[PDB]
Amino acid sequence: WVLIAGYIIVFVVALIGNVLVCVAVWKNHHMRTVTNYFIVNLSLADVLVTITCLPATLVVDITETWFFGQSLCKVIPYLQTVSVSVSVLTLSCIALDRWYAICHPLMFKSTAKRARNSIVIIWIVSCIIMIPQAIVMECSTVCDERWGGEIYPKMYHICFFLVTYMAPLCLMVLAYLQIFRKLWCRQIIKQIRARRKTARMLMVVLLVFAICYLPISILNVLKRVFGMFRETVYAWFTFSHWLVYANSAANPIIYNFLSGKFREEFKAAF
Amino acid sequence: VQLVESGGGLVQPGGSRKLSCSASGFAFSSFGMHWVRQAPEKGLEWVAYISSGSGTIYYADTVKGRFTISRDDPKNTLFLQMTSLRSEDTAMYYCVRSIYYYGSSPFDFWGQGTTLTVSAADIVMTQATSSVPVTPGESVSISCRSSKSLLHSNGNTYLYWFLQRPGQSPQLLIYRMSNLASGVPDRFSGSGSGTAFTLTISRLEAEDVGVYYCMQHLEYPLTFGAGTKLEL
Amino acid sequence: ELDQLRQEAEQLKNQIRDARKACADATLSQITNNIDPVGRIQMRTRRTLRGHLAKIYAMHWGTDSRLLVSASQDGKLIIWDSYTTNKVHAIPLRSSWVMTCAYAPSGNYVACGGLDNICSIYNLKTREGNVRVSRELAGHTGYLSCCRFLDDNQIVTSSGDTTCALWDIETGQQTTTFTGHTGDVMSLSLAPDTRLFVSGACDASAKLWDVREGMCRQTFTGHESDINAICFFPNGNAFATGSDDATCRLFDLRADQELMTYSHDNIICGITSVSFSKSGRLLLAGYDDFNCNVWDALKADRAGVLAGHDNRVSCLGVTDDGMAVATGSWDSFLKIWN
Amino acid sequence: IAQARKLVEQLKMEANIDRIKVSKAAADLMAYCEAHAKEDPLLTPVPASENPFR
Amino acid sequence: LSAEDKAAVERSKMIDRNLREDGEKAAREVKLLLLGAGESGKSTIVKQMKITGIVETHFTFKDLHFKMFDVGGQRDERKKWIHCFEGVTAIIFCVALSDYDLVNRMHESMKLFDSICNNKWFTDTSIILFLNKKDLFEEKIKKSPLTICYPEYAGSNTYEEAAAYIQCQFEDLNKRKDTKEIYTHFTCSTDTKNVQFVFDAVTDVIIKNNLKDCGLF
Ligand SMILES: COC(=O)N1CCC[C@H](NS(C)(=O)=O)[C@@H]1CO[C@H]1CC[C@@H](c2ccccc2)CC1
Repeated sequence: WVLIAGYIIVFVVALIGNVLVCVAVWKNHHMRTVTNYFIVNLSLADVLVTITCLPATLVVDITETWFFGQSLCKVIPYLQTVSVSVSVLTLSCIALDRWYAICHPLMFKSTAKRARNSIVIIWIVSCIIMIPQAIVMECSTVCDERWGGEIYPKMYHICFFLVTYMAPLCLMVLAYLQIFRKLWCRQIIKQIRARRKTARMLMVVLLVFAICYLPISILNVLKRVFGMFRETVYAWFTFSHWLVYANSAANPIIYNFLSGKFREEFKAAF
Repeated sequence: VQLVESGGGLVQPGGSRKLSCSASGFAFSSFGMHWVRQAPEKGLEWVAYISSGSGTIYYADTVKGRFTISRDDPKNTLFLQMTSLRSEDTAMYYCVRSIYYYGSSPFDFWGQGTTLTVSAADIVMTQATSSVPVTPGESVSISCRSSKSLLHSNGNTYLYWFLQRPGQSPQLLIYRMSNLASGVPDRFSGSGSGTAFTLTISRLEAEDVGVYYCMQHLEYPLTFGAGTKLEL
Repeated sequence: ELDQLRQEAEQLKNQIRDARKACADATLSQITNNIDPVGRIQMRTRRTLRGHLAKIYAMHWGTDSRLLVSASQDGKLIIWDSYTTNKVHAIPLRSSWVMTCAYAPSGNYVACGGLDNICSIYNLKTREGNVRVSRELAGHTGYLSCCRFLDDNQIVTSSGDTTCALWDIETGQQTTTFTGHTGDVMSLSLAPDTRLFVSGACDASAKLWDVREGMCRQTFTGHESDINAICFFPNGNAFATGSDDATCRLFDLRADQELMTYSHDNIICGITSVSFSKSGRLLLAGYDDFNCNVWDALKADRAGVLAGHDNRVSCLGVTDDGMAVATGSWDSFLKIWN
Repeated sequence: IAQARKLVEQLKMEANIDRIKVSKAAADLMAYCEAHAKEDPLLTPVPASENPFR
Repeated sequence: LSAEDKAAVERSKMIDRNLREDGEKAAREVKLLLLGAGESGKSTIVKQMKITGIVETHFTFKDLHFKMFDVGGQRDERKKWIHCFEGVTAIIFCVALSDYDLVNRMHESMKLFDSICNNKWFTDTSIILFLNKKDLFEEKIKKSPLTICYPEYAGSNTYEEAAAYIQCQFEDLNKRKDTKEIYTHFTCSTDTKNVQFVFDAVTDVIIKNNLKDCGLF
């Protein structure tokens, strides 16, 4: 029965964290840094996903019955999945930006123009690279996917898995592995402690993202690509969605409230 | 500052030609440039305009599309490629400098011109008189009656007065109806009000005889006046 | 003798002090109590001119009160058209370290100094398009803190070598060097008739010179620290000096003594600029608490606060016609208030 | 040395200066503020019609 | 509406683009402030690194544009113009290490270092200090012990121990620790190594700044 309580607490925590981050980065004149553009875009996508998908997944997996109209089911899944995709792509872009700002600092490829360009490109590619989820939706009593074949959905969902988990996770792993290598070797007591704190921060980010988006990725790439799938299915989907929303709630805290600079700025900004 | 123009020949009607304006002395990159033609007997007439950096280009309604105007700052040149030359383009073309900033002096410098013979919604601005008898020393006045009031909402009343001495390139006398281009004697004065303007010359000298052209700059095309020729 | 000369100077200074004290029957506060206060005056940010990409350390309104030149440390000084926010010129600087700015009364020239110790005078109304350096006045042993234009031909500069100079621009050589200060001359201000100016230095004193012959006509003390800025009461017979001890005073030339002081307990931060309204009633003051407090230069009671800047306000200027006040701060944004 | 002579001379010429009572200077400042009070846009907010900034 | 003010706005936008490009290409240049202590071989290191008021020794190294600001030739209240140098990527320093017996001179140098390493303006800019005249310092210490310049010294009067002591004392003056690590070098090798040290220390400073802004320390 604790699933509902977990969902509600995750909902409230995600909203409060996202709104706090948005106000802090928009009502403060010292938070216009280039990386803060990526952070605020991440928080925007995070609030959007936690407000759109969460109630929909909760109602569709607890009642096993769609509670909206045909057009509503045609539109809401697209917003759901594009929000998740843009969130993950923003995490990947943050990792790449950190790689540039740490591993390759002397070429200074961390300009605000580049941040805006990256935000725009990820937004449009997320809206485009996976547009079929908007049209292929069909309504029955739960509305689901309707395909004119098996190979086409197989290819589409394997590509979706590549773009949502495999590619972002590989990019993040490479970026943070090289960043940690540089911070561990390129130094020629307090410095060692700071380096290990940074390693802890990077490991926290990387492992949280990798673990949180793993169950859903595997479930989608085995249910659709391999055609699997139901007692355990409902529980697994509920738990997976809950941990995705836990990741969504943690992103504000994981990226902003765990950094001394942002913590001090927020404390002095309120 | 100097503008030297070339590319004038006996073009067969309906043909094509290119006109080059080479600029020396001034920072040609920052200066917008106009091309302004003049028929052998008629008065001036606007042709084309390029802003600084080629951000904006305008053409007169009678040469729209036919004439393409471009510029190259690194070579410091202004090109006008003109095609399908009807008999109405047998005009000498001037290359006019112009810089647009608060308190600037647009149209200040005019090129030397290139004789160019071709084988066989606007704001009309009238000149009350075209020829007057002028004594060397008696003050005179010239009237320019516009159609649409040129007193813009922000105080500026865009109306320029140019002087063209015989066998020379016209030079800017007054801009915005009450000013003086650098190097112009104070004898010239501008006055009036929106839709009716006056240029007064006090203690006229023998170096002022010529044709005085009235222009507006409120909106393109910049229809010139008919010219009020003075005589001795 | 050195000792007898020193004690004679000390007793002469004591005579100065007692004579000026005896000529003070009622302070300005008592006389100005009767007149009603200016109340609270709220002036919004009509314009926010945002072109600089670094700190801005000085500006100066044009005579027409429409063009303002503002100099930043990014190597540029920009001539803003305050009415429409347009920039009419973006003059680069030979040395990006600029700590002053001036816009000639006729509007033809501008001047900027800085750490280079050279006051570069640029010509704007040139028949070439680009702004050309008319002159590079040199001869100061230290940085230039404030340079003001007397005419299109004479410019008075204040440097960190404890001296002021009156450069004749045409010949580009000092025509009169004002000595007498014992510290960096941090700020300068001309009279409405430009017949005599004042200079405020780091020795905690403001000196009234007279450009005609170049001698300190008067010396004013009272400040406990530096004097970061000065301006005149438009009357031309009283001047108000900022300071680094969070206090701007009001001296008068005729009575040759301090009249009153504008200190409020919850301010502990040094001034950076001071200016008057065209009527001289309300006194602007650019505090480096990121805002400028509009005082009332008859009763000392603060009349408002133009708190709209993210960083320290380093330059301030009230238009010649009094229609607006422009404040420029180290955040690279200078705002017009009205 | 010579600088001391210059300092004493400048102090001397500063001492021999006409000095008016603070009452007169304060009254003059008050009168100047009053006479030009109506012509200070900052002090008296002029109507937005006659305000070049808007 | 905007009869020819359109052209004025176009000019404004053009010069705004120029300003933005200038700012972008100036942000990719590391600005260093060279203080020194006066007669501390500042000219020597300036010439080696190159390969009136203040002289800007703009130069380049490995596609990195260094702008070195030498304010030594300016005698006035330092605190009044020092705040102009916020954001300088590094604050080079020079110490006439051979000037331990000169007069005390190194004591004035220490006072200057303490003053400039604890200014409220430079609470984050790292200091890259060179102890010039290493060879001359070795000869001088061989001639006379180091106790003359430091009565508290207790150690071998050799190059290694004395250099270590001076380096430790100069790293001990920065009260605002844990926020500005200072890199100490011995600029006496007459080879293209001092500029290399400046480069590989400025890269470290940039990395530290980036990971501070990125939220990693
Ligand atoms: C079975 O789940 C799905 O694959 N969904 C996607 C289509 C809408 C569906 N919404 S629903 C069941 O109809 O309420 C559902 C829920 O998607 C939201 C948004 C996208 C997220 C994601 C999914 C795969 C890979 C990476 C991220 C998961 C949460």
